[PDB]
Parts: sequence; structure tokens; C-alpha cells
Amino acid sequence: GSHMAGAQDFVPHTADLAELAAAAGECRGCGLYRDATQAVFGAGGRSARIMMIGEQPGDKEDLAGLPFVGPAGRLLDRALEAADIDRDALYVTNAVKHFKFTRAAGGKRRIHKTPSRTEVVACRPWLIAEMTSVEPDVVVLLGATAAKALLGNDFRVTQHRGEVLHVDDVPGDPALVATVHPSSLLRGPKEERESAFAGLVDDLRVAADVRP
DNA sequence: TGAGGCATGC
Ligand code: SF4
Repeated sequence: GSHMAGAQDFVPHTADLAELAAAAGECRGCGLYRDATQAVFGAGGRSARIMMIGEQPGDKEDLAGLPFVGPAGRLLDRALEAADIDRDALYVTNAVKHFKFTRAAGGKRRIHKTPSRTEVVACRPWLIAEMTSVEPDVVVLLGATAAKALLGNDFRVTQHRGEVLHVDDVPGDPALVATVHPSSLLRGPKEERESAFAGLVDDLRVAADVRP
């Protein structure tokens, strides 16, 4: 890449998810490996028919080494239940595999920082390897960073959420459904939260109803 | 504390 080397040559030629996950722990495709605790690879099995892709680890994901374990993951768990999506059908990952954060000079708390488009493009080869291994029927794009990673920078989740989409550039031609990131339900006003949760559930139901 | 899609800064 122009700013970052990219992950492409760190990605081993394999569909084994465990081998991919170990190799991501050695990735230096961008700068984010340096300050992060560990790579946070996807969770689930190749038999999954629904792949869900978030933005990046948060604080709790970085410490645990698993995706969607913090507050946003708790919300996602409730939305999955409300749509009767069995977790055995899921492979869950993020567009970026190492936690990007900063700290105030006189503070200790790690402050989440949105990955740059540069870092998203650098990390995308891992996502392509995951999609090739899992071959999902449908991909849920949880938020703008993930949706733009596969649908292009001009894509707007608030414009096209809940629509079943297909693009050429994507291995295996799965259906794609974009929605808002579960953390946005928390970031927004408490009085919009109920309607926003119902909207996430409705978008998940669209994805769950995709028939290959 | 935990987005999104516009903007401005260097
Ligand atoms: S964020 Fe992705 S590309 Fe960057 S170092 Fe980590 S695994 Fe590699």
C-alpha cells in the first residue's frame, strides 16, 4: 500500500481457521500490532452459514482475544436472540484485527480509536481469507467500517441498511446485508435506543431469511 | 463508557 505494507503477504495459503488465526498473531501489515495486546481473529466454524463482520476489537476484545465480548457484544447477543439466530450458525469477526486506541497523557484508560481506511485496506486480506474458508450464504456488515470494507468507501449504511446486496468483487458471491454497529445503539440517545435495537433486529432477520 | 457521516487541520 501507499502508507501501510498490508497484510497480504502475511496470510498463509490455507482455509484452516486455526492456522489463519495463528498467522494473524504474527502480522505486521500495519502499525496496529505494536500497541495491541494480541490479534483478535474471528470466532466460529467453517460450517457457519452467516458471517458477521464488525469494525475492530474494543478494550474487552483486546484483553480476551475474542470478538464481541464487551458492551456492544452483549447488545448483539440480545439481538441475535430476538431474531432466533443460533450462534452455531455464526462466524463472527472484525474488519481490523488489532485494537487501535490512544491514551490521554495524564490518563490510564485506553480510548477506542476508529481504524483508518488505510488500516482497513491493510487488514482486508484476512477478511478475504476468512470469507473464502467459511463460504457463508450471507454476510452481515455491522457498521460503516465493515460495510465500506466490502462495498466501497461511498457506501452508506444509513442509506442502504437492511437491503440484500451482491457485489462481484467478493469471493463466493454471498448475499450482503448492512446494518448499524451495535455500539451505535449505546453511543446514541437513550430514548432512541429501543427503536434502534428493533431496527438492528429487523436487519438481522433479513439476513437470516436469505435462501441460497 | 460503549457510532455515523459530514466537516476542518497540517
Ligand atoms: S490490524 Fe490487521 S493488518 Fe494491521 S497488523 Fe493487525 S492483523 Fe495485520
